[PDB]
Amino acid sequence: MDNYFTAITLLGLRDQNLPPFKDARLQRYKSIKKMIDLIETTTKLAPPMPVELFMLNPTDPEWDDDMTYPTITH
Amino acid sequence: KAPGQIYAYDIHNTHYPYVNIKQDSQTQLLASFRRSIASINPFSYRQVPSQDRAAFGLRWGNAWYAPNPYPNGIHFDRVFPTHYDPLAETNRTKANLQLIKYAPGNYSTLVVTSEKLPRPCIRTIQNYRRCQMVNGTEKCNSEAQDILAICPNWALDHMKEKVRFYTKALAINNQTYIRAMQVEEYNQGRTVADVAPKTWIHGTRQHLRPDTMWADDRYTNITQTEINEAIKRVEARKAREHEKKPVEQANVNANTGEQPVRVEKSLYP
Amino acid sequence: TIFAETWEASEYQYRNKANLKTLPVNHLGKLAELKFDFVEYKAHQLIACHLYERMTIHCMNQYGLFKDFYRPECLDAQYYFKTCVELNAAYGIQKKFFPEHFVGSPYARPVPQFQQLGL
Amino acid sequence: MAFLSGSATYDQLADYASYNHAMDVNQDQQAGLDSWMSEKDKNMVKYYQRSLGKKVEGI
Amino acid sequence: KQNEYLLEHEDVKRYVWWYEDLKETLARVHRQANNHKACDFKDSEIILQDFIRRYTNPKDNLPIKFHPQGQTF
Amino acid sequence: PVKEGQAKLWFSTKEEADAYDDKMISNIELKSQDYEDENFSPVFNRKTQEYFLEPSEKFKSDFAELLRPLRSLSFNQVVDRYVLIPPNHTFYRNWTYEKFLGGFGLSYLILRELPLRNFYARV
Amino acid sequence: DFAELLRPLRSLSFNQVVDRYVLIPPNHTFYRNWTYEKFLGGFGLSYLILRELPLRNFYARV
Amino acid sequence: MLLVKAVKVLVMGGCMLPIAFGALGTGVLFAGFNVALSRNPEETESLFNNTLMGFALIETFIFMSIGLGFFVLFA
Amino acid sequence: MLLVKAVKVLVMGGCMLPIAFGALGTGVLFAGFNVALSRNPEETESLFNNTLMGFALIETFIFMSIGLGFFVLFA
Ligand SMILES: CCCCCCCCCCCCCCCCCC(=O)OC[C@H](COP(=O)([O-])OCC(O)COP(=O)([O-])OC[C@@H](COC(=O)CCCCCCCCCCCCCCCCC)OC(=O)CCCCCCCCCCCCCCCCC)OC(=O)CCCCCCCCCCCCCCCCC
Ligand SMILES: CCCCCCCCCCCCCCCCCC(=O)OC[C@H](COP(=O)([O-])OCC(O)COP(=O)([O-])OC[C@@H](COC(=O)CCCCCCCCCCCCCCCCC)OC(=O)CCCCCCCCCCCCCCCCC)OC(=O)CCCCCCCCCCCCCCCCC
Ligand SMILES: CCCCCCCCCCCCCCCCCC(=O)OC[C@H](COP(=O)([O-])OCC(O)COP(=O)([O-])OC[C@@H](COC(=O)CCCCCCCCCCCCCCCCC)OC(=O)CCCCCCCCCCCCCCCCC)OC(=O)CCCCCCCCCCCCCCCCC
Ligand SMILES: COC1=C(OC)C(=O)C(C/C=C(\C)CC/C=C(\C)CC/C=C(\C)CC/C=C(\C)CC/C=C(\C)CC/C=C(\C)CC/C=C(/C)CCC=C(C)C)=C(C)C1=O
Ligand SMILES: CCCCCCCC/C=C/CCCCCCCC(=O)OC[C@H](COP(=O)(O)OCCN)OC(=O)CCCCCCC/C=C/CCCCCCCC
Ligand SMILES: CCCCCCCC/C=C/CCCCCCCC(=O)OC[C@H](COP(=O)(O)OCCN)OC(=O)CCCCCCC/C=C/CCCCCCCC
Repeated sequence: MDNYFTAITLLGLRDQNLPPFKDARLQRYKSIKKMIDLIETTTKLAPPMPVELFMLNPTDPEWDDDMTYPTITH
Repeated sequence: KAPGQIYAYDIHNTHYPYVNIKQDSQTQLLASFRRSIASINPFSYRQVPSQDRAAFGLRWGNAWYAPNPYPNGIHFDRVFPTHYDPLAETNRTKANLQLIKYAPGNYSTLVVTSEKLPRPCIRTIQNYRRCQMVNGTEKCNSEAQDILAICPNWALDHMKEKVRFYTKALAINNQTYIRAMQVEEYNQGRTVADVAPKTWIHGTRQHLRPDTMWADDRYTNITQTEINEAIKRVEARKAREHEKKPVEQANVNANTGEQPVRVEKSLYP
Repeated sequence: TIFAETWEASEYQYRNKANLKTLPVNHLGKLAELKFDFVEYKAHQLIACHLYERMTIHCMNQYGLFKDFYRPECLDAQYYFKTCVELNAAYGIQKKFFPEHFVGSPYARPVPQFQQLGL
Repeated sequence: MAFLSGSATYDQLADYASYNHAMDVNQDQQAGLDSWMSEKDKNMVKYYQRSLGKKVEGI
Repeated sequence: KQNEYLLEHEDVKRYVWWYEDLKETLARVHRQANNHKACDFKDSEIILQDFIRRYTNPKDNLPIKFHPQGQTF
Repeated sequence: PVKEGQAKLWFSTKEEADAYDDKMISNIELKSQDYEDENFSPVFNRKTQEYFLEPSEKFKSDFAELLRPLRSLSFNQVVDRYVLIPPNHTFYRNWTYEKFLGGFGLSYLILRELPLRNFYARV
Repeated sequence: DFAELLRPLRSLSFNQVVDRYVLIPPNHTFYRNWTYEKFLGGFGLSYLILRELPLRNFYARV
Repeated sequence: MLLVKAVKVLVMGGCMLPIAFGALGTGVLFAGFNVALSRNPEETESLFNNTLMGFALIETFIFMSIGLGFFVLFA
Repeated sequence: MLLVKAVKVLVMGGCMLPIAFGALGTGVLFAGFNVALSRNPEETESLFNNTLMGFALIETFIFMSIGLGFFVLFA
């Protein structure tokens, strides 16, 4: 059950209540099947940005020192 | 050179918020007393961590608090089958050695991780890409052989499988693309021009009435007389719609010695 | 994503790996531990992880977030809700890109074509 | 008297009160959640009787 | 001070413009009916298709192309 | 009679709407609390208003109280305050645990000297 | 601190603010001036207690 | 379901029956204690102790009843 | 099930009836022990033992009822 908040929002559970009968309540679940396939596809069209923006490359030879954390043994 | 304080310290403004989860009178009264003297009380313990001093978690009376583990039906029997149901009790009973063993990770989630390839194998990959964009692919044979030789075989298997996974995910994403970009029969010939100037709020309860009778005051002035008349009109329309009914199909799961189809279950037993 | 209130447990258990977690239905017993009065409709308790969400709201309305929300009945609902959506997000992804891992999938143990049998 | 003098009146009412779902729906209706019912929802009790082994027609 | 310049690349602007188009796009999405059918979001499908058609080419063998710095999850 | 309000339906034609009202009205079951009524129900009286779960004021006020120190600050001040804490690994952080747990031993020193006369009462 | 003065308003709508702090139901039955009767009336009650001080010297009680 | 809850609270009322018989049983116990004391006042202390002891056994049924009541009321 | 369960729990309330009669039987028993003690205190211990002994026969029916109660409550 992925895209929980998206599905709960499409069903209207943030403003109203589902029908108390299983026939219509289940049809409302299958009605968002198209929209989930759409919103998931849109989220996979993001363009790239430099990885070296908020993160130093850990493969850089500068980090081959394998340095330890010096501590105080209180 | 003052010690650093975490964001939580500015919500409470103290390191000694005596938070006890046990909702007994003896406990909450003692906490209020202890919460007031924490500034000059030697028997004071911190619950808000800082750069200079660690802290304790939430207290449960004299012991410590932790939420009930998320229900997990996985268990292991020792003497007899217990039929453990995590939904039959509020708090999970302790595990007795001769009765049951619960699954690992009382407080655990499902994640995906990846091993870090060896450093020398990474340097050979960096040298191949670098020589690729500079000298081209056809002049990177020596850098490719260094990879196949220096990188241990378990790493080459990982590299081999990454390509097959992303190839699988690439198709799974494009199949969703095809289902998503498909034009249904109810949208044939419709474009952005046929779209209405509406937003999300226009489909909410204030603007779009739900499919329930008591969502608003629409049917609050209806009398039994109007109902009997409405029952006659719906029955009138059924004099033309009931003429058709789907035909009964054969039961594909008639044979009990055959793997049944996971067919959609009936709404009611 | 699950497009129903009920799901077969076996469909979310692994076939070629040890099963250490299940995907259980909502714990309706936790709903009776709320001491205060509240209105809950039975049509919303079966859908995955939503019951724990509504309970968290009921508890955050009766109580707040400071010194009164910190009671066992209200924190377990918040922890369940946060944990339910994380597990369901991972299981949903694993079902989308790794359907061969689960029971009931025809790719967990593929049945061969008749051309591969040599008859 | 018509209810007491009947044979199936006790069953149609007992099988309805025993179906936990139909009583869950009624509990929702009492709270203010009600709507229209399809032909398949109207027979929710007939499906319950059939499951028990009763002979009910008109599903 | 050595890598501040990376924030001047136009790809940072391209990333933010894509994020805003998705916000304005999803803000326009709306429920059109309550018949409990897929047609309840009839107009919203066209809106999202325009968004997808705006950053992809549907008339290709693989409209979604793989690149190591792309999206899979 | 049907009443109109801000919440409207989702039908293009008026016949489909009337068909929807006739379908819902045909399913109404009136339950009156007054005797001498054809639709009388002392118990099991259905409510005629639907409940909707919304976040209360106590809900929205406490979530805003959590962000009070962030509204007075700029993004650069927030990072320099709570994120870029100057490294100082000289403190004895585990003193909190030593004091708490070490108090058991110190408490035993004072508790083992209780003037209780009976040996089994100190037991 | 200025944003702290408005905390009970961010959680409310305009209609709730009016019904909360503006449209207080009229009730003119309370003895509002009891606040002063208790305070200033304490001087008399305090005098009844203070006039019994066991200080021996009369000029000390002065 | 809903009726099961109603009968539970109804049973909880039934617990007031031993509360009634315990009152009558106590009065009878002290009624005999009075006449018993008049017969042999030399052992007033013995009779007295036995009086309260018996009454303690009566309250046992009481706590047992309400205990069962609150249990069935919540279990 | 739920319908029959409602009368099941109701029947469980009936078990509180012996809890009532057991209290009255106790109050009556100790009354006889007191008055009888006065008439012949020479055998106090004898009477005393028989008193509690008789009481044991009272809680007999009590546990039997509660046992039969929870039994039919689930069987
Ligand atoms: C061991 C020996 C000792 C024990 C002795 C006592 C045993 C007590 C335990 C009870 C025994 C079993 C009987 C339970 C009956 C159910 C009662 C009930 O739940 O109320 C609902 C019941 C119906 O509710 P409603 O408001 O009419 O519903 C209207 C809706 O529109 C309805 O529409 P809807 O869409 O909302 O649907 C809701 C749904 C809801 O579904 C449910 O909730 C299920 C309800 C459970 C029953 C369902 C199965 C019934 C099967 C039929 C067979 C009945 C056999 C009865 C056998 C009796 C045993 C001798 O369906 C129903 O409505 C169910 C209808 C329930 C009808 C119950 C059968 C009627 C009995 C006819 C005989 C009447 C005799 C009265 C004599 C009174 C003497 C004081 O309410 C009443 O009947 C009101 C009372 C009768 C009116 C007169 C006023 C009398 C006041 C008496 C005050 C004193 C009380 C007792 C004092 C005792 C100490 C002094
Ligand atoms: C001029 C004459 C004097 C006139 C004045 C008289 C009035 C004096 C009192 C006012 C001034 C007091 C000065 C200090 C301020 C304290 C204020 C306060 O509220 O403290 C409450 C204080 C702390 O409240 P709390 O937050 O609830 O923490 C206790 C919890 O148990 C903690 O539970 P937990 O689980 O959260 O933590 C476990 C705990 C471990 O806690 C335990 O294990 C204790 C558990 C209780 C025993 C287990 C059985 C349970 C008993 C329950 C029933 C107890 C009822 C007692 C009711 C007492 C009501 C006050 O371990 C720790 O967390 C850390 C403890 C170690 C930290 C370092 C302690 C430094 C103390 C410095 C001592 C300096 C004085 C010298 C000492 C004597 C030298 C010979 O509670 C106590 O009453 C502690 C009693 C310890 C016995 C003290 C005996 C020595 C007293 C010396 C008095 C002065 C010298 C006398 C010389 C003799 C000639 C005069
Ligand atoms: C079993 C034996 C007993 C063992 C227990 C031992 C422990 C006893 C103490 C604890 C129990 C106390 C019970 C009451 C709870 C009070 C708790 C509290 O926090 O009060 C602090 C209380 C309030 O502190 P505050 O905020 O500073 O207010 C005083 C300001 O002056 C105010 O200045 P302001 O300008 O802000 O306001 C003006 C003020 C008016 O203020 C003034 O004008 C007074 C100013 C004082 C004179 C000016 C010279 C001051 C010079 C400075 C140095 C003075 C040191 C005095 C130290 C005294 C230490 C207590 O007017 C008012 O605001 C409202 C007054 C109307 C109140 C009406 C009276 C209600 C009290 C309840 C009546 C029933 C009690 C029994 C009746 C009395 C017994 C027959 O402090 C005082 O009590 C001041 C002393 C007043 C005399 C009270 C003496 C009563 C003693 C009775 C003992 C028990 C009965 C003995 C029976 C003997 C046989 C056994
Ligand atoms: C019935 O027959 C008659 C008589 O008897 C034969 C007469 O004498 C008379 C003549 C009348 C008199 C001789 C009385 C003369 C009195 C007059 C003129 C007024 C006297 C006024 C005072 C002495 C001032 C009193 C001032 C105060 C009480 C205010 C200061 C005291 C305060 C604020 C304390 C608070 C008091 C209360 C809450 C009242 C409760 C009563 C208490 C006793 C509580 C006491 C509490 C404490 C802590 C001491 C008549 C007309 C008569 O008809
Ligand atoms: C007469 C003195 C006799 C002392 C014993 C003789 C031998 C002395 C040996 C000296 C060795 C010194 C080497 C340095 C050891 C380092 C100790 C240490 O790291 O403590 C750190 C740390 C300081 O905290 P931070 O700010 O986080 O660290 C900053 C670092 N600059 O100190 C502590 O851990 C706090 C506790 C100190 C020791 C325990 C204190 C209590 C002593 C108990 C006896 C006192 C009884 C009376 C107490 C009064 C209570 C009301
Ligand atoms: C003082 C006279 C006492 C004896 C008099 C006997 C005669 C009785 C005749 C009374 C006739 C009735 C006439 C109407 C009386 C009106 C009283 C009045 O106006 O004040 C009422 C008003 C009620 O408050 P509201 O909520 O604002 O009003 C609501 C109205 N429903 O009462 C008050 O003002 C509060 C103060 C009342 C008097 C207090 C007494 C003072 C003595 C203090 C010592 C008592 C011990 C204190 C211990 C403190 C421990 C913490």
